[PDB]
Amino acid sequence: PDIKLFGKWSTDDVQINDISLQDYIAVKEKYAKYLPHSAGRYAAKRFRKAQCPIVERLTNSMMMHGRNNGKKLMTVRIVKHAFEIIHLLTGENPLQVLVNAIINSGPREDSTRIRRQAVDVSPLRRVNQAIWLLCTGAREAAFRNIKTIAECLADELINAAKGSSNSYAIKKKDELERVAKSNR
Amino acid sequence: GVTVKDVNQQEFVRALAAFLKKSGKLKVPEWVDTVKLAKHKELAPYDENWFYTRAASTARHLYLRGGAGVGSMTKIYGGRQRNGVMPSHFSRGSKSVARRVLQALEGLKMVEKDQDGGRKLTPQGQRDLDRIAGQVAAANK
Amino acid sequence: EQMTLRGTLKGHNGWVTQIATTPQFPDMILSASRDKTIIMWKLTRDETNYGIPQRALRGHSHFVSDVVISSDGQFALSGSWDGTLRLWDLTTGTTTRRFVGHTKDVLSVAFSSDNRQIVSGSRDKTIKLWNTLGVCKYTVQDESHSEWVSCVRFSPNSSNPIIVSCGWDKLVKVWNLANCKLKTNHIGHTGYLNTVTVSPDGSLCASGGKDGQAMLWDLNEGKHLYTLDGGDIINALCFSPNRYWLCAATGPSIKIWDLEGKIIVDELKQEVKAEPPQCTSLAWSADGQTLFAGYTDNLVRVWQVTI
Amino acid sequence: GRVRTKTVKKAARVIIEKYYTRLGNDFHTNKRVCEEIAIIPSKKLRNKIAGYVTHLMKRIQRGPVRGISI
Amino acid sequence: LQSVQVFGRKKTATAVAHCKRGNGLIKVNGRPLEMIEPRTLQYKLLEPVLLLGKERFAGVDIRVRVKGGGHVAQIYAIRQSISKALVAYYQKYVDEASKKEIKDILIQYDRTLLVADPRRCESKKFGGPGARARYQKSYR
Amino acid sequence: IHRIRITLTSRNVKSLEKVCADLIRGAKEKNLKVKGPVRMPTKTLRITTRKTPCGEGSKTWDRFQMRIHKRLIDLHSPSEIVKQITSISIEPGVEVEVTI
Amino acid sequence: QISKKRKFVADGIFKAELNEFLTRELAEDGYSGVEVRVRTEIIILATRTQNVLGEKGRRIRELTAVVQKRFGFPEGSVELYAEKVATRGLCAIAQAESLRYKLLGGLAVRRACYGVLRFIMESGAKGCEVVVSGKLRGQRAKSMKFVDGLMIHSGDPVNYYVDTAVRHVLLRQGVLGIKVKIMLPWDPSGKIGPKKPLPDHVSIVEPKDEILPTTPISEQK
RNA sequence: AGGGCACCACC
RNA sequence: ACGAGACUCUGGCAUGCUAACUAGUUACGCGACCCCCGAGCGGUCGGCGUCCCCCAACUUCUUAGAGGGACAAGUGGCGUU
RNA sequence: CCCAUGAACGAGGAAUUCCCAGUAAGUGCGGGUCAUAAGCUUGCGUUGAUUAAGUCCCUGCCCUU
Ligand SMILES: [K+]
Ligand SMILES: [Mg+2]
Ligand SMILES: [Mg+2]
Ligand SMILES: [Mg+2]
Ligand SMILES: [Mg+2]
Ligand SMILES: [Mg+2]
Ligand SMILES: [Mg+2]
Ligand SMILES: [Mg+2]
Ligand SMILES: [Mg+2]
Repeated sequence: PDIKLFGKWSTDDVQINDISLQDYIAVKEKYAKYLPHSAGRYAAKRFRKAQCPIVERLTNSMMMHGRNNGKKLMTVRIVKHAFEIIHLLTGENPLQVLVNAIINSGPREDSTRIRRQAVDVSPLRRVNQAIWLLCTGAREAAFRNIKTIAECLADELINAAKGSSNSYAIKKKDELERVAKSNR
Repeated sequence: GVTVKDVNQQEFVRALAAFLKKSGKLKVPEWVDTVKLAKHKELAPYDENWFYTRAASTARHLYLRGGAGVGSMTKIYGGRQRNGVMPSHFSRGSKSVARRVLQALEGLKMVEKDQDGGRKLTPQGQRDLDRIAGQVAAANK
Repeated sequence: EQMTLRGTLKGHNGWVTQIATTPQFPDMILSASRDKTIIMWKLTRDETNYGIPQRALRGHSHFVSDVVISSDGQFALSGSWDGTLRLWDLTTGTTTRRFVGHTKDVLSVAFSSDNRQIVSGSRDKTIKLWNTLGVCKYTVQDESHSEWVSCVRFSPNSSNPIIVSCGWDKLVKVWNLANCKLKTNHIGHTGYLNTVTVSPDGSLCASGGKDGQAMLWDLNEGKHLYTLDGGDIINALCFSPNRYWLCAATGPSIKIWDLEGKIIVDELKQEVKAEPPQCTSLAWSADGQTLFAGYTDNLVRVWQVTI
Repeated sequence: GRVRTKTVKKAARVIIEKYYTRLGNDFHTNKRVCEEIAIIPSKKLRNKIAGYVTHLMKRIQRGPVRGISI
Repeated sequence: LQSVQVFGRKKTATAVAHCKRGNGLIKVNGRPLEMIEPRTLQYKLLEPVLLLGKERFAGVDIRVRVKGGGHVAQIYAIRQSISKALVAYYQKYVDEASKKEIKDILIQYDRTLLVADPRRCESKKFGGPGARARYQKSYR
Repeated sequence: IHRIRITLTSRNVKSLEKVCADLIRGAKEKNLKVKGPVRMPTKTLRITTRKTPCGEGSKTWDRFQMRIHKRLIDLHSPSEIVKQITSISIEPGVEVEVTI
Repeated sequence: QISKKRKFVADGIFKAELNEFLTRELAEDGYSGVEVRVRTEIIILATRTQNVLGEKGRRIRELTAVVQKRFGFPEGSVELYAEKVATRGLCAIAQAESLRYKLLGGLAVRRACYGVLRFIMESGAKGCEVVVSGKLRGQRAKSMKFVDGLMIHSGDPVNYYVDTAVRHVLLRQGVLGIKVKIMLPWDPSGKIGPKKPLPDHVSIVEPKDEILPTTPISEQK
């Protein structure tokens, strides 16, 4: 019995191109779940969040700001509608679009400000910051706009997956890496 | 065989409200177009025929849980009251609305006064609700 | 005749503390464990597994320390560290009778030859005789051991009905089952005792424990016969049902002695900076061709007597 | 941290020095022996003492130990 | 008459599933399993049946009574109780092999299907609005 | 005969249990049908108050509490026999109420 | 009819007021405490029961009368008895009152405190602490602490191993505060001290030396 | 000058 | 030796123990309603009743007592080992 | 309580608080106060995360020379 997210999206065909992030993007096999709501204790120990499914990590990061704290059912519904919109707009697997968006949004070099010095970025922090940037871009696009949060999230994910500069996450990653290069 | 618990409750409430309105023997107060349903509401109900919906909901609640009085109904239909710059609190529904709904349902003979207080469904009311549930299940299938 | 490893049973989740077999059902055995369960094994002897867990008996609150099977093979009797004995109907796997009265861990249980009596030894330094209905017929505490009663056994020869007990006071005691009164007292051992077993004929009693020496006693004569040397602590002693052998679980290994020659026949060593798993219990098959051994790695190992 | 205090360590050393022949590498048997041969007011303290006794018994089997004179 | 009654917990929500020999019925508080709200988490309830197949449940009727907690906690309690009830019924009235294989499937998918989450609300302490947060501190 | 209900209430669990056990042992010795000790939920009375007598310092609080434990025993016995059974020594702090 | 919560709180309040009244009435007589056993029997523990009883029981009859009148007992329902404290040296309240009356008698602070300390230690206590605070010498106030033996401060065992008493002495220049803490000895009997030992005290049984058998020997009974 | 500790310090 | 720790209360586990008409469950009987079809050992019932003249078993769920349970105990690695 | 009236406020400068798991935050419900009575406090559940498993850079405290 193959497990599909929301009963619609399969994980078998999802490919993670970047081998550095393959161990930190839990998307298939033992990490294929019907829903992005597990109520698991992923924060109990260090690195354990790497086992949290990437869709559920996105869902968790959507629970901002304060007024939306704890409304995980609402964020699950938002993610479901965003995946539907992504499938309509691109014809691709929304999981593949999300994986590509995260890969393209994760910054690879940063600056530590110890005058600043350039340092590398660990894969786990790459994934964390990619998710944070994607959610922040969607939220800021949806604020004070008739465009719904699901549509804004879908647009942000699609642009990040394409690598377009219309993406908030892509622009922020480019700025961070440019500053790191300057301080190198 | 279909009973109420077998169907979607929102669809059941809509179907039962339509049935009550079509039967047209339910007594409706003269002030249904003026009042709001609780002190914590800000506006009157959007639906003009809110009385039939409320009666259907009350009958369904009595089916699920008999012996409920006006106080229990006002607890059921209570909600959050926003208090301007002060925090929000729970608030109860309109006792007159609950009482008139119960009395109208009694007039339809679907509801009778319970021995231990409050109201309950008559066998006729139970039969009507089960038939409505069967219709809802047939429509879904 | 050298015994070879035939297979393993891997159901348990804790130390295998006791293994029981019955002549009626050659394909069914019982294994008690520290996971508070008793696994009834159905023996398939197939290529994949020698046997698989058929049923699990649950209801004990602490470690199950000892288990025996009734003569007809329909009921099982178990003791546990929760201080109670349980009687299990093997067909349904439910408890039919609870035996209460021991105030500490029950370390050993034993059925009589006709299954009309039950004997239990516990850490409360008391021996208890019960009937099948769960009533403590007698309690030996005055002349009993001054330390934990580690093992109690019944003589299979009805001609001289006696009970053999061993405890942590380094003593082997014999009790006249008729009156539950002391008859013989053996003062040979130098360390605490873990096990006493009785020969199928009832003539011999082998005792073993901390000192690593397996001492033989004549139940009829009431005198010490001889002593065999085991390298490690003796955890379990078992007489072969047909052959004139004595089997001892000495630490991680198993030693078989030919009582006629008083020499080692075979040494059963598991194939390996960690200490090896210890063998904790032994039980011969009904026909005497298969020896089941429990270990501290939660496994049961099957040894086949191969020509 | 899991550092055992002097109460636990000294009780374990005295128990080993006085009842070495009854102790072994099994925590549960050691715990039963400790509760039989000593008055330890609390179950948690008994468990800590028995655990350190087991650890020291493993060390003693592996070689001599300065604190304990058997 | 073959039946078991097994509970599942989540926070203060407790659900007891009565699983007896039957034809494949599953009810929660008298309602079909697909009618339990919120339906955003319907797959959480359906997970035991989806993982094990309808063939395992075809021989039993399971009725679940749930109370306490909140909506999500009740959902998790219901699914845990259903899984544990099926495991108990198999281990009691079928062989141990079937119980072991279904338990392995459930454990591999999600441990909380069989083992309860022990997390509970932490007590509030004076000097702050909650268990850890403190009231704002001013100096001048 | 008459159905006797004994309600025991205490702040000390150990003494309450000792009294209940003694009453049940007496009833057993008199060979009476006695329903075992039904344990009502424990009541926890709480008073939380500022530690300081004035209003100065860090706002620290004392959480005082009292625990009340309640037991019920049911007997089928004559009133005289029930009174004789209850006439045994009662530990201090245990309040006994007998109802017929 | 009254609820159980109110009933228990009321019984506690009655005991508190009764103890306060008896403390003020019988301070000079060695009053240490009161036990109320429900006729309602009220037992007064004191060092000098003769003064509590008075001339042919006149004072105890007066105490019974005032107690009955104040608390509304039916006439004859409440009876008062007097008993002597078993170990006067181990009662913190008794020692605090003794020190208070020594100080009221003009005795030197150091002498009185050391006398009380020596008496407590000779009575069998594990240890004691006596603190006297106030205007001991001159206008500036200070506190003198006299400690002996063992004393514990933290944890649950303080509740049943340490007996504490606080008293006020009204002197010409002001009030002196007296604090007496006594660490009771471990008493398995339970008379002079708690039965439960200190939780961190592990007592290991000395093994009985035995001779290992040289050769196997069998005996017949 | 060196070395520790703390979301009533920082990261 | 005090303080720390230990300790007391609390949280989590026990289909093992004790035992409950001021807690329930399951079973059965009666009753109400739905399905003629596939009407049943059917489904729903916080509808009633079953030690309480006499009419049913149990404690999973609830309550609360006793006891058990965890010790860095097991395995691997690091450590002066 | 009802009808009516419908202000600033579009996310907040310098500065600064609290906090790491059923925690923060959201959400309501009890107790105290109380004839009348919560924008406070003390508790309770319910929904429920991001980040970290480090350091002495800031603020402090402590130790050695
Ligand atoms: K929007
Ligand atoms: Mg509402
Ligand atoms: Mg909170
Ligand atoms: Mg101390
Ligand atoms: Mg402390
Ligand atoms: Mg600050
Ligand atoms: Mg900061
Ligand atoms: Mg229970
Ligand atoms: Mg105030």
